[PDB]
Amino acid sequence: ISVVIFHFSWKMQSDVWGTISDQGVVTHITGGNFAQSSITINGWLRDFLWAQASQVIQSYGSSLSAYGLFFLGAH
Amino acid sequence: MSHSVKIYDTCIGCTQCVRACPTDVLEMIPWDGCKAKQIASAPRTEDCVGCKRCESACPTDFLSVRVYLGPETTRSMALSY
Amino acid sequence: NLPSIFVPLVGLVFPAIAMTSLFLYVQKKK
Amino acid sequence: AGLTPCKESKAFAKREKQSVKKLNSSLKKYAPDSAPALAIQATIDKTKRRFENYGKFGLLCGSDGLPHLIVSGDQRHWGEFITPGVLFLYIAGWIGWVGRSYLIAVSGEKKPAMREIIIDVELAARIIPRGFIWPVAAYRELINGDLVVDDADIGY
Amino acid sequence: ELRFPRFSQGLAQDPTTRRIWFGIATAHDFESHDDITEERLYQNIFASHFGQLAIIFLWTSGNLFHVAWQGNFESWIQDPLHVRPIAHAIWDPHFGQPAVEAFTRGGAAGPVNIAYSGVYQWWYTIGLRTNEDLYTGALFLLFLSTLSLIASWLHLQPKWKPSLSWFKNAESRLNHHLSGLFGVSSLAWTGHLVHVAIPASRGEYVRWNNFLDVLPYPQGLGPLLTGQWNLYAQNPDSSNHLFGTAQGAGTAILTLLGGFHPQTQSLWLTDMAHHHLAIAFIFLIAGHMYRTNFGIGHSIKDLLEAHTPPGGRLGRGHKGLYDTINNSIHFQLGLALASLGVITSLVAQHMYSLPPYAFIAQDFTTQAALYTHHQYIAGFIMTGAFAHGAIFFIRDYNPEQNEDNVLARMLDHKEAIISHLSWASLFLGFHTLGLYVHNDVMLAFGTPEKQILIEPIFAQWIQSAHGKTTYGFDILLSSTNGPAFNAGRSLWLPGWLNAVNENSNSLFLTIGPGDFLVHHAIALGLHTTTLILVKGALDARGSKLMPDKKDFGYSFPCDGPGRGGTCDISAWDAFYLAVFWMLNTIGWVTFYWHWKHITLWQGNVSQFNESSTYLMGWLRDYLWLNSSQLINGYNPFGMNSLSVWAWMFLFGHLVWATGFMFLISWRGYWQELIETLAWAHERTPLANLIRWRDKPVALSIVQARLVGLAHFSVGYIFTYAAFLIASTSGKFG
Amino acid sequence: GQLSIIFLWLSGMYFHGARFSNYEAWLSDPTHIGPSAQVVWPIVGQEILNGDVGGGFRGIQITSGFFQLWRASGITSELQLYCTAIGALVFAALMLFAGWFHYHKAAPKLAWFQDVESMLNHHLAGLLGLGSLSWAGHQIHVSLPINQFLDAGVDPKEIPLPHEFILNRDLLAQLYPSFAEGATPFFTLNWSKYAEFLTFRGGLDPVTGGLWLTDIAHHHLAIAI
Ligand code: CLA
Ligand SMILES: CC1=C(/C=C/C(C)=C/C=C/C(C)=C/C=C/C=C(C)/C=C/C=C(C)/C=C/C2=C(C)CCCC2(C)C)C(C)(C)CCC1
Ligand SMILES: CC1=C(/C=C/C(C)=C/C=C/C(C)=C\C=C\C=C(C)\C=C\C=C(C)\C=C\C2=C(C)CCCC2(C)C)C(C)(C)CCC1
Ligand code: SF4
Ligand code: SF4
Repeated sequence: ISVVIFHFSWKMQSDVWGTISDQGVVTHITGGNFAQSSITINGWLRDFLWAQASQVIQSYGSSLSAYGLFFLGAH
Repeated sequence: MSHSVKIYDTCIGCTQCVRACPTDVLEMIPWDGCKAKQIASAPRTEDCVGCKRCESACPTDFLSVRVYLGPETTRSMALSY
Repeated sequence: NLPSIFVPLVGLVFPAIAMTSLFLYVQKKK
Repeated sequence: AGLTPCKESKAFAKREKQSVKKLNSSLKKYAPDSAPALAIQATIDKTKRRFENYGKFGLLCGSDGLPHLIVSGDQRHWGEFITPGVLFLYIAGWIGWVGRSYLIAVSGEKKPAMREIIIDVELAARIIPRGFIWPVAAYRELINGDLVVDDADIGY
Repeated sequence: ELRFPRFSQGLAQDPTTRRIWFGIATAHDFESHDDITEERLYQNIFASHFGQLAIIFLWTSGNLFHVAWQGNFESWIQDPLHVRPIAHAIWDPHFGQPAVEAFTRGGAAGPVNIAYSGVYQWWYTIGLRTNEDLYTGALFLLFLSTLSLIASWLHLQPKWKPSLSWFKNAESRLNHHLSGLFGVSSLAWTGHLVHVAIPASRGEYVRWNNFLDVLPYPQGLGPLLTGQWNLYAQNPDSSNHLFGTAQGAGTAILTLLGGFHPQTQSLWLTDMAHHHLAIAFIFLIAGHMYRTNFGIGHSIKDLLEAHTPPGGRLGRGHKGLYDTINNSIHFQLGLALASLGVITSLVAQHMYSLPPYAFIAQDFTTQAALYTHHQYIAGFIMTGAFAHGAIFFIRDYNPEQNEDNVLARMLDHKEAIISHLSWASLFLGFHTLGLYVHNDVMLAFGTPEKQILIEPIFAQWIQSAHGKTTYGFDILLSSTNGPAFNAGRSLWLPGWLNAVNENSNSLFLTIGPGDFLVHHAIALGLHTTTLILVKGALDARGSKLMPDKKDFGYSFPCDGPGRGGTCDISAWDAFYLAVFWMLNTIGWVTFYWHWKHITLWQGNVSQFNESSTYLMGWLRDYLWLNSSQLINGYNPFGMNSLSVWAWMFLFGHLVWATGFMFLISWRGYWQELIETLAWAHERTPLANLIRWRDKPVALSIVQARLVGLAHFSVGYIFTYAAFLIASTSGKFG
Repeated sequence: GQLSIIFLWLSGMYFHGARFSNYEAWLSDPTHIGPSAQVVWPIVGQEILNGDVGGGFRGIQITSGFFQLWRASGITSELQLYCTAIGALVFAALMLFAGWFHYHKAAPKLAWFQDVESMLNHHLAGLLGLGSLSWAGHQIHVSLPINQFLDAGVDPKEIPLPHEFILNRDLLAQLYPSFAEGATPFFTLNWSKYAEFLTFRGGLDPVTGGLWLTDIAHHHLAIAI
């Protein structure tokens, strides 16, 4: 299950979701890097665990703090 | 002799170890040192698989049948192939 | 020069002879 | 050890300044009289009176603007560690001494097993105050030599 | 016998593959070999030791050979602060082209590896100067290795093997080892320091060709005979000294300065010569204590007997401990490990504060790779000391010859020892974690002042007793009145006090509230680690759950499901669980050393002093932050020098995660899995023509634990060792 | 018992969404106001958890997505979220009572249980079948015409209450002229008259980014049969 919900999270942020320009060009959340960086195990470490854990790690002092604590607490 | 099975003098002759040997090692022989007048005996230690259930059913102070695991043979390892 | 010979010898040959030597000794019977 | 008093440390009076500004930042977006504006204001006053009490009770602040505790026992600072500490040790025995009395009290029954999974509330009520004087009571047990046993340990 | 293993008949007739696995693990256990006798037991050990010296000398001849055949040693000398020391050359035929470029560095011509073992500085200091010194350095050690291999063979033939009484001579051995081994060697190393090393650091090149002409001191070998030794400390190296030449070069050979060499940030040469000369005497005089053949000197048996306290509080005291030690090898080994376990930690602690080699306090990576190395070695060795304590209580202890002495009593109140260890661990665990979560929460809500910052004042008082003036407590050596200050104002204090207040070295770093909380976390590790080992040792002979544990040996799987289940009961398993707490504990130590220094070297000391009070600070600002350069060792854009460390980093994660497979999933499941497989192979056509000689069975219960721990440890070392080197070397600062 | 707890769980969710939420604000600008339906007491500084989810409100931003569920059913009132909360709570007492009754007062026999033909027969027609058809009802008369106002773009406060359509049949005409003839085409097999509110579009709705409620309306009807 864990790899499935990892597969879904990265694929949608990189290839589907994201804002849209008024002009019409689309920029996805992670810039469409799934198709190149997800094939190497180190890729799943740099650009998914390390680069998408920024928000949880520095979530201290704002309303997302309760997630920062649970992140540690669940470890 | 593959494993060594030893029965002490504490045994009260309850025939709970013999009935619990899954491969017919232990057996009961007459005695005169208990009210029941019978003590267990282990004359077929070859086939002894080592399954300590034989002495998880000895109800004495510490134990009266004891099992020491030695070298392993092809039947004391319970190999079917 | 010299590495190009000694690296394979300790990486390929010397393992092979070692494994095949032990395998006979382990599997002997007398 | 060079820890300046918090009522003097400019760093301490800096942290107080930011956290107030940070809260007042979050306030100039709601209505000047809605429920959020009051709750924000409530926490703002709570903060200022928090910093003042830390710069009043003699807490010493380092170069981080943060309080530091002197647990060395310098009795200029007794209410930081020693005074709260004794307050704990009083309580901790009270819990300890009461529980001991109960187990001894129910020890002489047909099966003490049942009176511990199903606690006797009345008996635990006539024992709950005996922990008010545990320092006196225990210290007499130690002298009289009934606080401990010697070599009869398992069974009885 | 009749096949491998030749030393154990019970294993030989085992038909399954269990024999092969167990014929390797029980090779060196000489007691449990069949037909062993007490003469063989020693003679094998004596021959085996010479085998272990052969490896050590052959190992060190490897380093000298490569550093002088593929290394930068002559160039590195010319500028120690800008030339990466070179370990060896790389020839890997899988390398592509951009890797060949990337790993070409250090002024070489092809790929190389940068040496982080710090050999380059050590050989600079002790006087080596070209390649050619190293080649003969290689040959000599190679010869010494050849000599040792002869000895291991020689002392097995008849008419060359010692008898029992020779090994059991505990007195004549302690004289030689104390006076000859420890003693003379230290005296002779002093000789080399003042005949080669010190002259090298003053521009004088002295070698075996000419070392008879040169004088260590222009009036040498006189002033010592007269009694006015007060000349060898006359005119030392000036403050403005360049390590390799004659500028400011004094002529003193033995001094007492105590500071640092200003240029190279190391201890002075002339101090280290004096110190090895001083402790060359202590051991020589300590070596003539015990009686051997000449009617003077103590008897160690007598000393043990005489120390019996009146009043009986120690029972019969140390009576009879002579034979018990002098007849139990597992006892002697236990003591050796305990002493060796300590000083290795001592070595780690002193080297990083008092750099003893020139230009090694500015090679930051070498410092980290050394201090971390020796602590992990010390963590392993210390666990062995208790492990062979347990084997002592099982195999060789005798409950009659040790009647009521100090040793049998430690089996008599084992409940009192075990419980209090449990208390001290619990008290440290609740509050060190307790204050930590509190510090964590208070920062999560945006209030950093509401933390619990306890100033580590006792350690700050001690630092003030050694002269550090930051905390201004004005005590001994920090106050001018003190006679202790006056007693040293003209010998070493001016140099020692100048080093301790310098803010560049690691001598007595400033400590704050962060360092208080970590130290208890360190302290928690030692008690809990001790608790497992000490609980293992004292319950080895027996306990209530199984009061005849001694009849099964040190290591047995379990005792069956009865009486409520007995999984993990052998004293072996106590050592087993212990290693986990050792790796965790040493984890908390090396973590602390690296981060505190990695902030210092950047001059950003505030970052540690604030982030190190709440856990997310350690996870964000140390782990996550410092691994940015490591994980980019290779990406879909390119590779770097750091790729090899990036690869090993994951390789560490992979072995570690394989460890769980053997710890969690236990044997009975896999055994049923093999039987189906060994059926499929017996029915597949073209593949029923090949038959196993040794039947296939799943690993034994103890083997899985050992195998499972081997992966966990290997993966845990390689992972951290990769992050430690890459992150530091990435910035080289 | 397990059935009863779920109802109690549902009751809280509807209650909480009514008393402690910016739902009605969320119905104005659903694109850029986070759904919040939990508000913490400020004791130990933990009021920092009350995030600026916008809409003149504060609180823990939820993610279970009830708000899209309450909009797809045309709730558009705090009052209506309150009454269902009571209704959900009542059933919890009904179920919990029911459990007691059928084990201590009147417990069924074995022969009752083992008759698994009728078991399947009711669940297929009664629970699964009539469940959809009833729900396909509520979508036709309530969720569809109301949400067609909000999607058209109107303040939630002025949308005529859902019992106005079911009474004033002319209002449904002003959106859906097929509602003039009544239910007689359904009885004369002229089913292509209800093509306004029973379709087979597919795709997603450009205005709101979801399915077309006509398809959903048709879907449960097709499933029902
Ligand atoms: C009346 C309760 C009571 C008392 C007086 C003691 C006394 C003692 N325990 Mg202890 N213990 C208890 C309950 C108690 N225990 C319970 C319930 C547990 C299970 C969690 C433990 C687990 C435990 C361990 C693991 C250890 C001790 C140890 C000790 C000794 C040192 C004190 C210490 O470390 O505290 C330890 C304190 C705790 C572990 C905290 C838990 C205790 C709870 C909070 C108290 C329960 C009180 C009771 C429920 C109230 C009854 C009220 C009545 C009117 C109904 C001391 C003899 C240590 C020892 O051997 O040192 C010599 C030791 O290692 N105990
Ligand atoms: C188990 C066992 C064993 C083992 C044991 C062990 C292993 C132990 C260890 C132990 C240890 C591991 C210990 C440690 C110790 C330590 C010490 C004892 C220390 C001390 C210190 C000091 C004394 C110091 C002092 C000083 C100071 C304070 C500072 C200044 C300087 C001076 C010097 C003054 C054996 C084998 C026997 C057998 C039986 C059982
Ligand atoms: C002063 C101070 C300090 C120090 C301290 C110390 C050092 C202490 C020690 C201590 C100790 C060294 C102790 C010992 C003890 C022993 C014992 C032995 C005890 C016992 C106890 C008991 C026995 C009790 C019991 C009880 C009671 C009475 C109550 C509760 C219940 C019970 C029953 C548990 C510091 C620095 C920190 C800070 C400042 C202050
Ligand atoms: S171990 Fe098993 S086979 Fe052996 S005696 Fe006991 S019960 Fe019988
Ligand atoms: S179980 Fe024990 S007591 Fe009973 S017969 Fe066997 S040995 Fe004797």
